[PDB]
Amino acid sequence: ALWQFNGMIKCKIPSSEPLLDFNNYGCYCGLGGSGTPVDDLDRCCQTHDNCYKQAKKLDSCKVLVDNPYTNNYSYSCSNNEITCSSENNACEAFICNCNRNAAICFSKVPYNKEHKNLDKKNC
Amino acid sequence: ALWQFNGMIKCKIPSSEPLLDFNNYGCYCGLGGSGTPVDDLDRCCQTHDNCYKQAKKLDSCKVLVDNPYTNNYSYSCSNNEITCSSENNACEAFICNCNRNAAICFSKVPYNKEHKNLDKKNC
Ligand SMILES: [Ca+2]
Ligand SMILES: [Ca+2]
Repeated sequence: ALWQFNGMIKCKIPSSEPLLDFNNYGCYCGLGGSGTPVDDLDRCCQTHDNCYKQAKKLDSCKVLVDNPYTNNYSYSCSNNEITCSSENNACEAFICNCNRNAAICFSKVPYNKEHKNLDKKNC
Repeated sequence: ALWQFNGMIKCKIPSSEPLLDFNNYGCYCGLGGSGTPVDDLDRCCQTHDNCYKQAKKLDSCKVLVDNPYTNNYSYSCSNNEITCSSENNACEAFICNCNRNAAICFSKVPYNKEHKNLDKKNC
């Protein structure tokens, strides 16, 4: 799920190294997240975290071992659009949708360098 | 490359178990292939074998370990159409194209049970 989400984000933002640009941004983008999102990018991360939390409730996802970001699915990037594959079973397809949505949200919101590596001393 | 081609064929032929229906069909469909194709399905297999042979000449493919059918790429099946992903590097994208083409060829040609497990005693 993580490398596929990395690839999805580059599908939408071809200039980005997502694992570098969006990890540890604000309160939500990265491992965990808590507190009020600092901006709309952070709010895209918040929704993605909630999406993932939702996925873990599927008995389709519970049939698996992973850190949520290792539920590997199939998607294509074609002309900068993401298509989640009908080959994904239920869990993967749900995560595929979570990841497509966040990649698109990230491409539509402002990126604020101030919130990069934001001091967690109050999220 | 093999499980992705399996998935591609089911994308086009949703009633099929491709690893069962198309393996060891005619002279070409399966490991190797030699002789004159027995029918157009077999000719789709012949073209796919030649495609794979072509791929091995890419220095992009030579940078890898696999049996040709383990050059794993990314594609989506959506509404029974295959899209090879812009995330594939050169070798994978070439194999993705080989596999998409054969899956489509298979869906357009007659399937002849006579040629299933055809006696190789003259291909
Ligand atoms: Ca998070
Ligand atoms: Ca063959």
